[PDB]
Amino acid sequence: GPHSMRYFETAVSRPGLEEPRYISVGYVDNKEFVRFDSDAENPRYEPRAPWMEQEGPEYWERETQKAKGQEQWFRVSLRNLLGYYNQSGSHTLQQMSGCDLGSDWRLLRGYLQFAYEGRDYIALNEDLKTWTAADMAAQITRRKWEQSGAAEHYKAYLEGECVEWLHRYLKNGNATLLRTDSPKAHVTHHPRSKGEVTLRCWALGFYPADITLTWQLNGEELTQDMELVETRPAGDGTFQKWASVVVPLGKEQNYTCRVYHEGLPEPLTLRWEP
Amino acid sequence: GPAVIECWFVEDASGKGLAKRPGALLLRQGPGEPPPRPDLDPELYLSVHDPAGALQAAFRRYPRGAPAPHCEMSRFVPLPASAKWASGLTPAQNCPRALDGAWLMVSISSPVLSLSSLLRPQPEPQQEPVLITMATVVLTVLTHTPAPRVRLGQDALLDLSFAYMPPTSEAASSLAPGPPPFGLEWRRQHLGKGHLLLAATPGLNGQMPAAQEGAVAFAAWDDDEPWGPWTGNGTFWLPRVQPFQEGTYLATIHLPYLQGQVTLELAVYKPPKVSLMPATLARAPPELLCLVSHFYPSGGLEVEWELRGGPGGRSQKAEGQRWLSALRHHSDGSVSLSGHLQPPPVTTEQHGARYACRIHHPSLPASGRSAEVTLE
Amino acid sequence: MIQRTPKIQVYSRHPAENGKSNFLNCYVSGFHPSDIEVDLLKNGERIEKVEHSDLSFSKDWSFYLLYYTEFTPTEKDEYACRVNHVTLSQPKIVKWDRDM
Amino acid sequence: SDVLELTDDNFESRISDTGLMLVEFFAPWCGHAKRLAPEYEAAATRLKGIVPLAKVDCTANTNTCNKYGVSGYPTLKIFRDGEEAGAYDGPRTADGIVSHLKKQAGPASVPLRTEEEFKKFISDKDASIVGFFDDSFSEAHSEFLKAASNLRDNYRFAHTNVESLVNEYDDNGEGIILFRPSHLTNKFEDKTVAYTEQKMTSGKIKKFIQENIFGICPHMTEDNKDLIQGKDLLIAYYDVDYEKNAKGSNYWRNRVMMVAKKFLDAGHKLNFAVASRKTFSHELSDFGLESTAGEIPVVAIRTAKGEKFVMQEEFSRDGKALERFLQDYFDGNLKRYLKSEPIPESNDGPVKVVVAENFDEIVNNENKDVLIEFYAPWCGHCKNLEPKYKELGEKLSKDPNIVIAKMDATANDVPSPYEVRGFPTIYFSPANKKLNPKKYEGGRELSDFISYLQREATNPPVIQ
Ligand SMILES: *[C@@H]1O[C@H](CO)[C@@H](O[C@@H]2O[C@H](CO)[C@@H](O[C@@H]3O[C@H](CO)[C@@H](O)[C@H](O)[C@@H]3O)[C@H](O)[C@H]2NC(C)=O)[C@H](O)[C@H]1NC(C)=O
Repeated sequence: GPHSMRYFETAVSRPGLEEPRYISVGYVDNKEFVRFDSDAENPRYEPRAPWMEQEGPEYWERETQKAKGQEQWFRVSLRNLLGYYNQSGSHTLQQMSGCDLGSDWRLLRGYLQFAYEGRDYIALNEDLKTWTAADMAAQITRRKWEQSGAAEHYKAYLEGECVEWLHRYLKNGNATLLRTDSPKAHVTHHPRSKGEVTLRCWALGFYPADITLTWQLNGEELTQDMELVETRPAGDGTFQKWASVVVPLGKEQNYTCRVYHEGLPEPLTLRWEP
Repeated sequence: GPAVIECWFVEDASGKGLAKRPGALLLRQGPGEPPPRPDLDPELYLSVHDPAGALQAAFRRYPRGAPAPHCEMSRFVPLPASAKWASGLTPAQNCPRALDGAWLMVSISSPVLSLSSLLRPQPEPQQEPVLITMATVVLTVLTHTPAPRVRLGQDALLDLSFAYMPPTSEAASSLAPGPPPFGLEWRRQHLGKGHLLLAATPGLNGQMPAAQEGAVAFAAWDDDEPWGPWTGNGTFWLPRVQPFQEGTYLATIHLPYLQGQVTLELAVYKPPKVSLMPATLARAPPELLCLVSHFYPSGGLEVEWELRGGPGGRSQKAEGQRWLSALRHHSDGSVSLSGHLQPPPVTTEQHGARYACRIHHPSLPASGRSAEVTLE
Repeated sequence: MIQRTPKIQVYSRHPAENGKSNFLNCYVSGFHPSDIEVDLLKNGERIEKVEHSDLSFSKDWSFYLLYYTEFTPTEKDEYACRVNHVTLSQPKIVKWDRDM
Repeated sequence: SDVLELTDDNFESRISDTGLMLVEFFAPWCGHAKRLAPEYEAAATRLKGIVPLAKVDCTANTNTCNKYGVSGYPTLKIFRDGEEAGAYDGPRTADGIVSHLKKQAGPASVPLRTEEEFKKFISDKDASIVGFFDDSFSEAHSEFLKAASNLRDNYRFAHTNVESLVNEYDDNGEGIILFRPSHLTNKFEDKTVAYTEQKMTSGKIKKFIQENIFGICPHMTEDNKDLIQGKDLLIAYYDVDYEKNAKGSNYWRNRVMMVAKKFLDAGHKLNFAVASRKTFSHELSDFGLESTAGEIPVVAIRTAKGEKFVMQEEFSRDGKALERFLQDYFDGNLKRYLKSEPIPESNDGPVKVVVAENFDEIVNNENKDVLIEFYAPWCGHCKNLEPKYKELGEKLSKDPNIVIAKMDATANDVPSPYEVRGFPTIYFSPANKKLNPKKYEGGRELSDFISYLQREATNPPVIQ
């Protein structure tokens, strides 16, 4: 299946003489594996997954030095943005950067993006050459970055190093990142109103989180009324989800719940059972 | 008829940060001298001449007595388009000499209109009679639908029109008849997701990246006049809009070394239908479930509980513990949720006293929607 | 600016059996900005000593946390997650329902 | 060290003191100029003791900049003797600029003072034009130098007084011999060609050179490509490299000439050449030979008018594939190559899909009227018309004389007789008047169409 590496940087200004709080977190797949936090006394990058303990002190030195450089870059950026938008307490500047791979483990997409106040400010497009920028501040930024060939620098970083390091992290952490825990599924019965019964199809214990739960009536897809909740973490590294559908009491067995997941050789099919 | 539009001049302040400074745009009415503005820097007080007449026509219709539009301008240097699909618009490795001189991009935005214009101001302000800086409009791009709201599952028609008056040249006129080929780009950027939706170069039939999501555009010049000015249309048609297609749409008209962009905020909505039933199976009064079904967006829903009095009596905020369910999601991208009320043990008669839930949501009127428990 | 109100789910890590140990979760996600107040509630009162994950980050610029505590579900006891954020006119409460 | 700063005030004056100068006309805002800046300064420093490099900011100095017809930036022009002496179109790099001006620095015609120098001069990969004179005092010698200066950008000139040489290559101490490249010699033509007019003039020399410098089948390269392309011309593309595959490069070139000779001798008129599939991989896209690029040559023809014809058969080693191709061409039995999608399998109605390959078979089937819609996949008008245009096809699904047709004009070349300004553009080609087809320009409504087919349609229309 597909895989990704993403670094999320985040500066949050605080009202008063205080300095902005800068958190930088790296993810493989949806799994955190390194974190830096300005507030922590002795702010350095720490390993957040056990498979990163291999990297020696020279890795954390280089990475920690980059972080403190970014913190300074975010610090000045926050003040400038404060200027243009004319605000007085707390403001948020975010960067995301990384690379999606396909099942071939090859670059499927590269990312370099920013947001101010939870709104896209400027973004490197899919072509890794041009930028999208809505308002005039970001348009002015975009002309500067075009004239400095920022995109060329990032295309080269994302296209080579990003995948390089992602290959290394995938191999080193395979025992958990290339793990495929299969969903344990079961259907529940709940009386509703008059002559009606909610059938809830559960899926528990599944990694990765990518999952499809579908309901049928005589092998026919039920889309209009079907209710899903968002996939959610159990807290033990696995994931949970369910899908529900209303049916008359007595016509339960005409309905079937199929589940789709990586860990399944072929998709499960389920029904309510006394 | 604003006549004069107050505007912020944005400059890269010594690279230490952006800063805004007061200016104004005066749409030439023709007869009569301009109003003196000693409060303004003459370099940022512009007497705007628009041969195409798109800028000026945009504000003649502007509803008199409406709020002033937000206006920003800044200096810019012409660059070629770095996008592959737009490579044919400038197939040489040189820059036109016609673009010599200073350029300003103006961006005017309000609830009725969003506009972007490329101006060429003179290098120094006229000193008599009034200290004002003469400037001429080269390219104008604008939408009359800057914040369209679209019912989930309906088509969205995003207005776009533009005008171009070839910039004056030192010499060697094109002498080439006909409006020149342009480019049109429609893109969406919203909450970290971005897609080129449609690209086109009318006047050059090279292959363009496939249009996405059933999108098309009415991308054309309006006439074939051999000289200009020329006006055109770039209206975007997006069918059966779903929630994932909400957000900021960026439309850019590209001419050689000249880019004009306007943005639109597309909002998707579906109003919530509300019903009230006893949660338990006809259950210490039974727990009440206010079901709020099939609405978008998910934010904005407020669930109010009221105990409506019978004859004589009136509505009062109901008492007892209240909470919400989690969000439930559907196929179309809409959501449902349920509110919950546990009334306290009834300790008094209340003839006609019915419980009701009222919901409010941006899709609804101010009064909202409500339901009383169906006394079947 | 784009502010986003937190989406909430409250659920046990494993299917609740009465008297058996388990973990009560409150998943708060898809909110912006990051300042948020979350608290698990046992019969109205604040379950103190609740532990949370560190602030996490989504590709859409939104944040998410997982608040959790170990707990033994009985029949009479009722649990909830209380959340507050700038997007909300008042704190939002979501009651645990072991079938959801 | 430095680039010279020329202005409207001191251009005419300093343009003379040299005998050439590279002058860069620019504007500070041009990004192409911005990146050229350090490369041009690097060039100036290395060519300091040779040629001067000047720069003219045109925003300031409008007169001098218009004086030499500048339309874009950067424009680089060579000024020898303070007069326009052609532009520089090489790469905007220090290596490119110093390379080019070096050649331009030297004399138009190289004096060969010994036989050894002569032998060296003609051992070049390109041709040599050598003037043989007893001394410098003839009007003929003066004409040779005039021609040499005129055509120095295009050809290599030399002259000698060496007595042994003058007497072996002329019979009155006034001669010009054209020496073709040594590694290109063959049985189909002579190594050398003598100027045979009685009087020697710069004009007649140019004519002599043009008509005889390349022969029947030159090796086309980056240098000579401009001089070779222009008239009806066949190129056979392959791994032509005379420092690696000489035997191989000669073989295919010989086989091309062998076939060319057959047709040329018969009176047929066509120019021929060989060219590297590597050095010219770009030209293949115009023909569709990007994939086909191995040891076996690939062939395509480009007429002076613009038409292109591509050999489909594999180039047999015996030349018989090339013979058939060329036979079909001169008969007028080769269909022209055009950008096209894959023609589809069925193509049943009610509307007939039309790619450029099957265009003239459908749209130009005479005695059969055609309504052709040129559409683009992105156009909204074109989308609005689609269901109306299909309904029109259905109401005409019995009248075979009337065929409703469409073609994606973004994915398919539109033939010269037709022109698509914007979208959609709809043409109607009469039964017999296929040569001069006329536009629709009517209302885009079904009823407007069938009411229009009740008029221009020569045959009566079948409303269904
Ligand atoms: C840019 O192009 C679009 C698409 O052609 C234009 O939208 C179209 O505008 C016309 C009016 O100019 C609409 O015609 C409608 O006709 C009905 C029936 O008579 C009438 O009730 C409406 O009031 C309207 O006049 C048309 O429906 C609409 N959409 C299309 C054609 O799909 C747009 O106006 C153009 N913008 C320009 C020219 O600035």
